[PDB]
Amino acid sequence: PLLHPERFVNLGIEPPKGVLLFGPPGTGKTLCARAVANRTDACFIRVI
Amino acid sequence: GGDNEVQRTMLELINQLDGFDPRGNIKVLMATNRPDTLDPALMRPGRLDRKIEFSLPDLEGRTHIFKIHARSMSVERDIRFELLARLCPNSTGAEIRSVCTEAGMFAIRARRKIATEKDFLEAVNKVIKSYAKFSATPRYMTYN
Amino acid sequence: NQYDNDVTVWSPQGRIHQIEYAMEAVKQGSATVGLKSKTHAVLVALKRAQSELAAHQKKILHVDNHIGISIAGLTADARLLCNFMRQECLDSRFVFDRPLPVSRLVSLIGSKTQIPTQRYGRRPYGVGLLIAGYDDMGPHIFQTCPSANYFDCRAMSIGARSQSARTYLERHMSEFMECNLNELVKHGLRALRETLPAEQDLTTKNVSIGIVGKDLEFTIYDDDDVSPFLEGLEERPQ
Amino acid sequence: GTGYDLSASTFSPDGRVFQVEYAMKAVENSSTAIGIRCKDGVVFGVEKLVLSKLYEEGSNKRLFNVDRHVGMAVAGLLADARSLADIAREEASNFRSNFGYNIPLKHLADRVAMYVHAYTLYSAVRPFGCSFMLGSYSVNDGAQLYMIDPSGVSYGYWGCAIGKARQAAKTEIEKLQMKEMTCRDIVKEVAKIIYIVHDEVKDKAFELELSWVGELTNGRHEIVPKDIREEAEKYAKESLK
Amino acid sequence: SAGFDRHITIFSPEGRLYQVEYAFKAINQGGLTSVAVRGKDCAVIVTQKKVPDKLLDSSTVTHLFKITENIGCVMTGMTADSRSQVQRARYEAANWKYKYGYEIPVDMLCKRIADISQVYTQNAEMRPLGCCMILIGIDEEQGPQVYKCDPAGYYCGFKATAAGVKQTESTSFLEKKVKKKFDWTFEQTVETAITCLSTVLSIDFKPSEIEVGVVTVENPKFRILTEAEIDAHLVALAE
Amino acid sequence: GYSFSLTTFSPSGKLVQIEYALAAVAGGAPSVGIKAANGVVLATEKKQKSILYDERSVHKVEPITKHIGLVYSGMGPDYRVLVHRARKLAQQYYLVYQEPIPTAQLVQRVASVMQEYTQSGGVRPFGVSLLICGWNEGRPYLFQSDPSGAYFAWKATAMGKNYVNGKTFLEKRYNEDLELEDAIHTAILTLKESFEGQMTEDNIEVGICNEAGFRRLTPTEVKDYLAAIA
Amino acid sequence: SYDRAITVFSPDGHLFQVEYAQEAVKKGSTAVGVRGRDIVVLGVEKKSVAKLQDERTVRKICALDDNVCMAFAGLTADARIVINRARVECQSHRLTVEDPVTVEYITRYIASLKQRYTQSNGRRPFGISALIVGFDFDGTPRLYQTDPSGTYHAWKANAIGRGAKSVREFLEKNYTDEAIETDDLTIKLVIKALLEVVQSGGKNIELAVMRRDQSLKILNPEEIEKYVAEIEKEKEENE
Amino acid sequence: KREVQRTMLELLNQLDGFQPNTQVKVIAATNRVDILDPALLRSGRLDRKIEFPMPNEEARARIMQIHSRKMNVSPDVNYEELARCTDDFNGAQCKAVCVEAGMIALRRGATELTHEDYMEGILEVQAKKKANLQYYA
Amino acid sequence: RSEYDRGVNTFSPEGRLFQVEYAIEAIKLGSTAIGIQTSEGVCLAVEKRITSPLMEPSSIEKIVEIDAHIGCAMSGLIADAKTLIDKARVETQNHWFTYNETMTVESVTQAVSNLALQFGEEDADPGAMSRPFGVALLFGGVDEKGPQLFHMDPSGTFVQCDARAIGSASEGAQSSLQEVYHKSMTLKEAIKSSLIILKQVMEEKLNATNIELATVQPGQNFHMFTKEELEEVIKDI
Ligand SMILES: Nc1ncnc2c1ncn2[C@@H]1O[C@H](COP(=O)(O)OP(=O)(O)OP(=O)(O)O)[C@@H](O)[C@H]1O
Repeated sequence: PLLHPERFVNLGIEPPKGVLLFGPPGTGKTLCARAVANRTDACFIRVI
Repeated sequence: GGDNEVQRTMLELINQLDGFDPRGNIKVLMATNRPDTLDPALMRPGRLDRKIEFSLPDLEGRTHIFKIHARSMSVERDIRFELLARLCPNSTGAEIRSVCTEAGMFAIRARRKIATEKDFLEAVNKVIKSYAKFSATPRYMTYN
Repeated sequence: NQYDNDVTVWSPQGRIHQIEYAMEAVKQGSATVGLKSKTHAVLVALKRAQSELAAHQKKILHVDNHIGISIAGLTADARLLCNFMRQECLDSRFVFDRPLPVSRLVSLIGSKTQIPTQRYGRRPYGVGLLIAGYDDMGPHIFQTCPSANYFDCRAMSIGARSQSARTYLERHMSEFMECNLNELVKHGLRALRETLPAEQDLTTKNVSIGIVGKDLEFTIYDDDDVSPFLEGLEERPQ
Repeated sequence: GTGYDLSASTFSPDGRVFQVEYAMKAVENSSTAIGIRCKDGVVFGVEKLVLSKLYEEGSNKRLFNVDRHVGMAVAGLLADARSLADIAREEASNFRSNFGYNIPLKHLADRVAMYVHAYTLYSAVRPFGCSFMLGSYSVNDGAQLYMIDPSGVSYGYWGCAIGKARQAAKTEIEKLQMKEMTCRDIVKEVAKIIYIVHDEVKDKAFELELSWVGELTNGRHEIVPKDIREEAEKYAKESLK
Repeated sequence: SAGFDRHITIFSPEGRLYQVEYAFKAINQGGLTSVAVRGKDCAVIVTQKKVPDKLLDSSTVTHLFKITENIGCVMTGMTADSRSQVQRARYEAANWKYKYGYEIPVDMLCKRIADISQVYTQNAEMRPLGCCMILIGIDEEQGPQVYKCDPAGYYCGFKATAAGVKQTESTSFLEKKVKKKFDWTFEQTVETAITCLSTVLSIDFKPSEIEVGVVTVENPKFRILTEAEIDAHLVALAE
Repeated sequence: GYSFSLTTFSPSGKLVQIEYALAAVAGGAPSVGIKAANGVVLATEKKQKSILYDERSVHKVEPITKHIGLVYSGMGPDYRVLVHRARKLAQQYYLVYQEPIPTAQLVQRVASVMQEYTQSGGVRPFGVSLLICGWNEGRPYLFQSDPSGAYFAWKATAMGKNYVNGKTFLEKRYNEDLELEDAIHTAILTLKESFEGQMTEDNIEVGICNEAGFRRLTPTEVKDYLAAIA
Repeated sequence: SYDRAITVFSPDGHLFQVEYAQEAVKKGSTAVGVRGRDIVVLGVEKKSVAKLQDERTVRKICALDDNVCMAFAGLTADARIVINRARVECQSHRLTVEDPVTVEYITRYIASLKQRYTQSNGRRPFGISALIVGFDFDGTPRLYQTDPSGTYHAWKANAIGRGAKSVREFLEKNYTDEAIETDDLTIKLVIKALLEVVQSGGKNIELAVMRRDQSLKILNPEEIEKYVAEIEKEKEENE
Repeated sequence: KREVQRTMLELLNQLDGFQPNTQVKVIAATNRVDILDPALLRSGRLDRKIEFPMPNEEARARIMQIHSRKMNVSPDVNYEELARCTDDFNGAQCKAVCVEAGMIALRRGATELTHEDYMEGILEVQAKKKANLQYYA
Repeated sequence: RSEYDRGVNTFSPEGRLFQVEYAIEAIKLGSTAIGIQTSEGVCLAVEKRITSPLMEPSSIEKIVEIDAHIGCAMSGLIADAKTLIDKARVETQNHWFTYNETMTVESVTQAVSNLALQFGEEDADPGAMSRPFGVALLFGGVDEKGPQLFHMDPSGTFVQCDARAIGSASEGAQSSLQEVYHKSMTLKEAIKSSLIILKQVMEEKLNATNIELATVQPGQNFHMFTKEELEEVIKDI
């Protein structure tokens, strides 16, 4: 959605703007988060 | 009301997240182990539109994870990953990493240079069929 | 919610939730369509395949010479009901020596399925049915329901992804009457196709047909027996 | 009030059953059905709703003939109603067999009512979720009309309405002089009453079902013959505009 | 205490069947009231009839039932339960007459109903049938007789009694009257009952608002009173 | 946590529901039973909530047979139930053996039927307790039975409300030997010990069990005894 | 899912109740059995007499029929009931078909009975794991072992009860065609098997030998002492 | 129900027995009203309370139509059926249904939405993950 | 899940009937079995999975003989398998007695299913035990219609399948079969392929005592376990 907003604008569809990742521990949700952070090419902010 | 401070902080957070005029370019991700405890206010879509559930990987996923982890390890090419993936019925990738490490350590203990399928299956027995698996394991003379 | 576990407890809004859950169960099956002219009742079903190798599940069950059945939902309930139906038709023939009118049969089915919604002790029958028959009053296409409610439908479709089928039937509901057998079947399976996703297409393997006419005993067509109907059908629009 | 309404066999501290109360609430949400009693006979009027436009006309009729000389109009869970009908039909049949003449309406309405009440005494079986009326006629006794509710209490009426808009229907019935009008003329009004309370905007299409009993039918219950319903329906629309 | 022993008919600390207790509140739930009195050679029952909607055959609404040619009953509480109990009472009276060959004395019938209620309360899987019953009859060599039951299975004979929402006030007034010395002639008994009901409710009811049923030694038949006669009695009571 | 179902055992002691039924019994009308030298006496308080009630309508001491009385404490309807049952049992025994039921046998049969309701299931146990007279074989008998199904054999006792005071007074007064009349005086005295309000010929019921058959006393006799002091 | 119900599955699929039932068997006194070339033997721990008690009542080895013997491990009362039913079954089978029961048939019957008790709620599964042995017509030695879950098996030699794991390992290590050459050799094998787990009790051993097709005779303690002496003598010799 | 206590007292006295004129009006929204102090509502203080009911089937379909106005929806869609299926939903959930059905359509490359897309969305929001379950033919 | 697992008389908001998915999962903890049907006949292979040398290998009965022409392989709870096998045998004999012929494979599978369907009908045959059965069966036999292979599941459903694999490790076996099978197979080829797949799946090296094999072909009876031929077959491979 951030890379190619043209497609979303074509159909008048908005990005969710927020996603909740959940599942039993050890699934890799944190792993996936860091992975996407690797290729984010933008400011990524963790929390404490 | 001992949590009043954290509660008001969370209320401010949710309000700034959505309501009136948000930025609209703030992609928020959230990782919780037990969302059931989360409040209705945050879980309600609009604030958190997408819900991505990370379930236990299936058989094929487990095979893929095994192959990904073990590739770095020094191991003979003749091992059957699919067999291992089957041997771990419902285990998260963390357990796969654990069994890889355990197999490597078993090999080291034997003063060997390459890991073999036996290393892997006894490691699996250690990391899964040794913590809670011991009930019908010895009396399997119920399933044939 | 503590008003949901049993079927013999009324919700504070005046509802029995187990019935709604049986409704969902019926939604759990695959698609199925039914049409009727003045003369023929034609019911078409789309049958899945558990795996590539296994043979597709049966969706149309032969109940009597003049009564045919399509199912959707639990298989166990379907089989139990089919046995009940068959037995009732046989008893009617034995005692009176005449085909059992469709409406009386549907009424009996409703009266039987109702009881589990009242007396605690067994789940409601979670299967939806399409009953195609021909009696002295011409054809009939009935549609039952786990709630023990049945409807005399001129053209109905039930099962997963059946909304498109119902809309198509309504749009072309006008001319289903005077059409001949071939046209009726073509309309029915065109509706079923409409239910199918964009990629997949009807094939002689995954569609079955059932026909009961004025002079035609109930007949079930599957595999190559269905090729005559399907061939000649207009190409899928894109 | 929670913790006391899980079963019909338990009493609230306030001293009342709750499952019965819930059932009644399940009937109120149903479509209306009114019945008024003229001097020579009785008339029923039901407002059936049409769904999906694919149902054959006359589908799932809400008017039944528990006996040749008796009728019944129902509101609420249809499935339950049909079950009651067969109980009624059996009940009348036994009476004729055991004694040898048509069952008086007052007695039958009692026997069926006892059945409904007995279903609100045990935790194994839920109470019925349909309220229905009964009507008949006979030279020996004259026009009769009764109403029954899930609690199982049967009072005899001059004009009754059960369903969503029972209040609006009753409100309109009061201004009619049922004590002295002929049943033929009653039909025209019943059509008007239903159409007034129909609320076309918030319910969509509907079909008007009408039922007859009286000396006009020699003490027999039969649906009002077509071309009479047509006249009444035409008049009802006219009165509306 | 309450919180666990409040769902099934089982004992509680300081033994207390709470369910049977709630049955009485259910009886009061009806919103009606009734009063019975026993005279020198007569017994009278009075109840208030409330037709709320004109579209209702007033005749069909009634709370006085004829259990047997000589034994009359008045019910209070949930309507359907009262009707069921009435039917049971009729059955028992018929069975007694059939088996033993003479009309059932009122006390024995009341006892039978009480026993049925008791067995219901002891074993689970049947609601206690929260309706209270009053019986009036004439017993040879015993004069008039009034008896009362309750869902709990307790019963007793009375000289004058009340039931329903205003039970306590009516019974207090009746006791005040009874401790006074009166002959209680038929007219006197009916006047006493109607006066008690009116004073408790403070209504000065019209002749269509209440039902009356009297049994007299001269004619043991239990006869339901008619509107004209009740109106005459009411005006006479006004003097 | 337990003490809801009459099936499960406590994690140490005994079933509780039966104890709660006993408690219900305790909070009931006072009753007194004295075994005299040549007879038995039973007495009970019978007070109506008001003057409206009829005191000649329902009784609390009833004859099970020609020579077996019975009084109760606790709930009433259960008393009716098991008095009917006891009458049935006595008649069955008489039919079988053609001889009046000896009291001990009746007591144990009644105890068996009473404990029958304490078995598993939703059937709550009796909330009443019974005292039985009897003069078979030439010596008076006085038995007590309770929901537990156990049956004792008293020389003189008092149960119901304020039974402790009655027991104290009894062991103070009754020694071993009295006739029926002195036993009656002692019994009415015991009732008065805990009885509230002035006693009359209609407040209390009294019955005797002699060598002429058990018999309930009429209001005139009980008035006479109530008079003459005591 | 949970464990408090016999007839409920679990997300994994286990029937936890029966798995728990197996623990009761696991908690009993050890038992062992071996099948010889012409002899079938079984032995039990059967220790700890309580100073002032008799012993003829405490039975752990019982004979189902003149050609079938059995020894169990688990709850005693359940064992008694199962044994009684098995005996009645043997006699009945001989009645319907006039041929003595083969060991396989009786093992199947017992397993079916246990399964039936496992079938539904309202019935607690047997906490017993028996061990049947004997000869059938044509004289073929046979040994069978059953489980509370309702499944049975055939073994050349096996052990159950407490410490059955170690005994089983020892047996599988030692069992060989040589050890079965003669009867005395099998007896000694079983004796040493039990000795490996019964400590040095020696007198805490009871051995039942069904020599070919004569009868189930229980060895006199003196004979067991003799065999123990022989085992110890051989052990000394090889050392 | 101390800084927060002072603040609520401040607001209360500010709105207590004052501002007889109607020139000033305020609206206070509460996610849940059981922790708000009873002094707030009182009688002459905040007596105007507007309950917001759970959107009904007709309301739900209307909401989906409202949010789907911008979207390219094929006329075949039957909002009534979707509302019938969507039980115990709110406006936010309906908006999510619409947007996520649009996302499904985009994922499969469809130019316009379709009833099946809305069904898939409804199944997804609850995370039901519809799949063939065997023993259901 | 979120409740609704405590019985088979309660649906779920999504309509699913738990206590049946769980029973299906139960079979997942049994030894793998494979069945292949070709014009020449039906071949069944199973992994015996022995545990202790002492136990008689024959006692671990994984492939029973329903009738001279019908053989069965099971993988799940043993007791349920035994009950179902007994029912199949009894009903085959009854059909032969009444109609003097040999019952079809489909008829036998359906007769067994009718018993497997009656969880809680409350008026079922003595084989109903409230809970569903926990065994999946494979029936192979040659009847009037040729060779037939039917698969069953605890739900009561049954389906014709030309090639099938069930039990633990069923997924990989199915994936392999899906790409090795072709309609023109020969019984020898089918057996060899079944063994290669099976050994590729099991963790233990294939041995003559590890597996059990059976075959039913038109001319011959079912009663051919290839006993002591397994050595030959494996060593050719
Ligand atoms: N293919 C894989 N899929 C998932 N996890 C994997 C995979 N390969 C390795 N892992 C490991 O699985 C672990 C899963 O942990 P995750 O990233 O979820 O954080 P966490 O500490 O488990 O937090 P939480 O328990 O809340 O998820 C990671 O440490 C990751 O390295």
